[PDB]
Amino acid sequence: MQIFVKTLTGKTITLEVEPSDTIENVKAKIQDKEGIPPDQQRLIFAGKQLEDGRTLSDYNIQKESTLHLVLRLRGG
Amino acid sequence: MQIFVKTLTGKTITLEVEPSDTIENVKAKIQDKEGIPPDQQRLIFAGRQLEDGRTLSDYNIQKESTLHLVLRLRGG
Amino acid sequence: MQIFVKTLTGKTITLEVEPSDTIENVKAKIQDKEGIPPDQQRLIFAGKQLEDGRTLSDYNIQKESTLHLVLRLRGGD
Amino acid sequence: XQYWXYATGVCG
Repeated sequence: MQIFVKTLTGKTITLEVEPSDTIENVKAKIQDKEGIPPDQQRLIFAGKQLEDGRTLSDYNIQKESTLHLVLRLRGG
Repeated sequence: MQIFVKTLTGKTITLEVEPSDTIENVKAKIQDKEGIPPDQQRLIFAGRQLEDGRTLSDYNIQKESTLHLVLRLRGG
Repeated sequence: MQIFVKTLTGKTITLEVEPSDTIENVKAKIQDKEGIPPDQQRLIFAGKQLEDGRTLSDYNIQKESTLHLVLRLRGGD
Repeated sequence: XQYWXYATGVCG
């Protein structure tokens, strides 16, 4: 399916994903186009903070959903 | 008078207020129009987090000032 | 060398620094221009909070890098 | 949502 991620700048990127994709897999896709390390990304869906180790299907994210990408600070 | 409240999706809520309205009162107006409980709301103006018992004029919030609404992120 | 700092109101200020300057020195630089007490300054570079006792070079901050001042929210989750 | 900077929340 496709989904969309909105960044800080107002950029919207489209990702091709599968419901079995983890949050980590999606953050890797985002790194691949916007340079942000997975440990400095937090993805938000309908105001909910998504967590590593869960899949898009766990959160019932289905086609053309929008995620909001937020900065996460790296520990030390 | 009117004030604006910017939200994470980029949307702008417009509120009719008076200078003597408290920060509590502004979070209550947001709840009435948007459905967001006041305890989930943090308001930011001029680089500072607004405290519940101040008035708008205490913070020099003026006609057509904009605040930033930053919600608590939800689990699950 | 110069570096830049973006304040909580989105103004960008310029600092003259040397890589061996401590974060604490940098915060005193900021105060000398904007009035922000170091006590209330929290700086980030490249997604990392800067510790007062470390140097700019410890964080790889270069000429014309931009730091951001950040606000810790009261009662954040 | 622990932090804020001009003009966006930040997690940290």
